[PDB]
Formats: sequence, structure tokens, C-alpha cells
Amino acid sequence: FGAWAIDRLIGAGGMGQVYLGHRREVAIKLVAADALDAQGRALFEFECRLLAQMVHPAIAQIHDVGTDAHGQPYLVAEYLRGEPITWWCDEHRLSLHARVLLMLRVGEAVQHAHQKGVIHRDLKPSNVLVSEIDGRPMPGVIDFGIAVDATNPGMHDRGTPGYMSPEQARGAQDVDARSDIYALGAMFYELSCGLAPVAGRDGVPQPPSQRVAAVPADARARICAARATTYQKLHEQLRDGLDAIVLRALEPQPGARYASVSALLDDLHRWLD
Ligand SMILES: O=c1[nH]c2ccc(Cl)cc2c(N[C@@H]2CN3CCC2CC3)c1-c1nc2ccccc2[nH]1
Repeated sequence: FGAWAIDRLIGAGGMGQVYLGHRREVAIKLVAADALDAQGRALFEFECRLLAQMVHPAIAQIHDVGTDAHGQPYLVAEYLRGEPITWWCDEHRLSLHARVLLMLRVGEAVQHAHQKGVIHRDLKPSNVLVSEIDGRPMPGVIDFGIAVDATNPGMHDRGTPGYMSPEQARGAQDVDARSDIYALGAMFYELSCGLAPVAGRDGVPQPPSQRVAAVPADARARICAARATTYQKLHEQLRDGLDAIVLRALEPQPGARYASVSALLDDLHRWLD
């Protein structure tokens, strides 16, 4: 496949596959040939350009973009070793404080993409990988959405309930940076209390503190061990500000949410300080 050579499959979308490859280990994303019309293909090339311009340690470089000999659009990107952020933090038993530091780093990568006019649209643990580099947990944000609104509509869909914003779930036209903010909120909720956000009748989850308070003692013990804390300290630290921050990010109305990932970061730093 060009200067690049497929090793194994690592993902599928029904309208695209991702493979592990190599010249440097790469990801090679193939797009189904009938998924993008002339306009979608234009939009795809442009957004691929925008992505290629990002220079941030937490975002994969873009090596190549083209169309294969089967009519499929492709991109080659850096392959990032790592594990889903939530799973990684549990395995290495990070404190809330170390988790929030990683949240800042993830937020800084998403904020860098927003500033270059790029919105991810599918943030979730499997697209936010962590490894240890020079002793520190360092995140990698992968698999940005490209030309998602231009896809052949003749083709359980879209993103993941819980992470995807209500607007995206209602198939809305105006999906903006605030949708990534919602998804960060949902990820940060899980990092904080070890339980998924479940939107209740008013489209808002319980505060993390109340969520972990309701679960049985065995679930409670596991969550607290994975954060190197007692239940009572976990409950208090969440109540101290992480509840408010994650709930602001998870406001069902975009207008009531953080207006920017920059505003979310400021509140995370105020909690740490
Ligand atoms: O860089 C990667 N590293 C990984 C490491 C481990 C595993 Cl299991 C998957 C990926 C992985 N696939 C994810 C695993 N899962 C399915 C595909 C992808 C998102 C969630 C990517 C990746 N880099 C990409 C760059 C551009 C486009 C796609 C990309 N995928």
C-alpha cells in the first residue's frame, strides 16, 4: 500500500477500517469507496490538511492522504502505543490528583485542535490512549472525525451513548466544540467516580459523589482502591469541586455548558490549586 505495508487489522466502522502498518509503525485508515461523493472527498482532503498542521505531543502526526487502487480514500497517521485512559488509570491506581493532571493534558490537546478549527466529535476512552514516557503518564488523542457530516446517508449508529452529546444524538446540524466538551465531561466523570454517567429524566447524570454513594460496598471498595483513597475522602474531594466541573461539562444544553475547553481547564486548575 504505497510506501506503507499492512500488518494487521485493529478497527472497523462498516464504512472504514483501521490497520496497523509500517514503512515507523503507522495506522492506515481506509474509507469505503461509496461513502464520500465529490463534495465529501473535498471536505475529507481539506480536514486532513487541517489535522496535518496540528503540532502537539498528544496528537498523531499525519504522514499521507490519498485514494487507493480500489477507489478508497485513506490516511496514514502515527500509531500510538497505549491503553484506554480510564482502564490505564485504574491499572496504575492513580489518585484523583494524578487523574486531574492527566485530564488537563488531554484537555490541552483537544484545546489545541479547537484553536486550529478541528473538532474531534468522537472522544471516548478508546480514542484517548495513555502510556508512560520519561516517567510521566502522557495521553494520545486518536481517530479524529473527518468529514462525518458528508457521509453517504444510505450507509446503533454515530457515536457512543454516554459520551456523545444530546445534540449529536438528535442528529443535529450545529455540532461544535461544546460537543467535545460534553464527551470530555463524560470521560472525566468515569475517571473521577469509576461509574458511567447515566442521564436521568432531565437529561443530566447524578453528581459523581452521589453515584458512588449509591453503589454496593464491593463496588465501592474496588473504586476506592483504584484511586488509592478511602470512600469518605473520595466523596469529599468530589464534593469539593469535581462534581460541579463534570456536571457543567455534561449540561444537556450547550448554552449552559463550558463555552470552551479553556474554561474547563481553568476550573480543573482551580480544583488542583
Ligand atoms: O494509534 C492507534 N493506536 C492503537 C493502539 C492500540 C489499539 Cl487496540 C488501537 C489503536 C488505534 N486504533 C483505535 C482502536 N479502536 C478502533 C480504531 C481506533 C479507535 C478505537 C490507533 C489509531 N490511530 C489512528 C489514527 C488515525 C485513524 C485511526 C487510528 N487508530
